[PDB]
Amino acid sequence: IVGGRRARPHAWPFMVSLQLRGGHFCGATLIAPNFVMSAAHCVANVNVRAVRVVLGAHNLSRREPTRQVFAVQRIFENGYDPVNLLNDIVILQLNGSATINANVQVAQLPAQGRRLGNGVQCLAMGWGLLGRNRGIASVLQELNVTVVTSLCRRSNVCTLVRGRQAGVCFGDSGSPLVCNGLIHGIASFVRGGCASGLYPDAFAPVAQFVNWIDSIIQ
Ligand SMILES: *[C@@H]1O[C@H](CO[C@@H]2O[C@@H](C)[C@@H](O)[C@@H](O)[C@@H]2O)[C@@H](O[C@@H]2O[C@H](CO)[C@@H](O)[C@H](O)[C@H]2NC(C)=O)[C@H](O)[C@H]1NC(C)=O
Ligand SMILES: CC1=C(C#N)[C@@H](c2ccc(C#N)cc2S(C)(=O)=O)NC(=O)N1c1cccc(C(F)(F)F)c1
Ligand SMILES: *[C@@H]1O[C@H](CO[C@@H]2O[C@@H](C)[C@@H](O)[C@@H](O)[C@@H]2O)[C@@H](O)[C@H](O)[C@H]1NC(C)=O
Repeated sequence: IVGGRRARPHAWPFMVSLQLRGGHFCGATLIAPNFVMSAAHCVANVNVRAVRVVLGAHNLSRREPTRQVFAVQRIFENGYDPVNLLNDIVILQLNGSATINANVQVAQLPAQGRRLGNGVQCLAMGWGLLGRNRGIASVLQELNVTVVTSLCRRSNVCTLVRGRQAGVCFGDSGSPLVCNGLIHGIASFVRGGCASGLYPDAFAPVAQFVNWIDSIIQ
């Protein structure tokens, strides 16, 4: 996240860190005790048997007793088409269920088909890069963005921070975009690189996929 701030610890208890060989590589969102969702680009060429799904995290450079760690039992995909920037969404089935508590909670989703208009206020977040020469988050970052339709396909929800250079970056892939308390996005791609100040950021449009998500989580 470029131009963000620290989340208060555990403010977003559905936020997930996907890790390999102890390193964070993408965000995800807890959508049932035993399912997460993320971006398909996050898992395309990954070794999934080795992915660790880390719930209840805040500061990744710390040992944190609030964490719960799962493996991926299987993945569900839905026609990911990267060249056309379509269906950038995967669900990972965990090898058990999370214990729900203060730090680990299942997110809420919009209705199938809900579109958000221009100007809707949302929050992005993640443990990605902080931008050119400013390192990487330890602590989960968050960022106020605004929904925009200009320079955005209908197959995305796009957001923009007007008047300053801010947005999602590498490592924020797969993280939720929360709008009116619901997960309307999954961080998918950037245009003009991170925080161009020119092009909106693009998220996989979760509301286009709720039927598919429900078909898996019930
Ligand atoms: C910046 O964002 C916060 C949080 O946004 C709200 O909560 C997110 C998780 C998501 O649901 C967003 O769509 C929501 O907008 C804003 O805080 C809200 O501010 C209003 C009063 O302005 C208040 O009644 C709410 O309780 C606040 N919600 C929370 C969780 O704090 C904040 O206003 C945004 N700021 C700007 C300048 O855009
Ligand atoms: C991490 C990343 C890529 C990969 N792999 C890549 C990409 C992302 C999504 C999609 C789709 N749909 C396709 C690609 S690509 C370049 O075809 O492989 N393009 C892209 O911009 N990024 C990327 C970089 C910075 C932030 C983000 C995100 F998700 F946070 F928005 C994504
Ligand atoms: C579920 O998986 C947990 C984590 O397994 C560990 O991480 C995976 C990715 C591999 O790296 C593996 O070697 C590790 O064991 C376990 O600690 C946990 O008990 C498992 N839960 C089950 C089977 O219910």
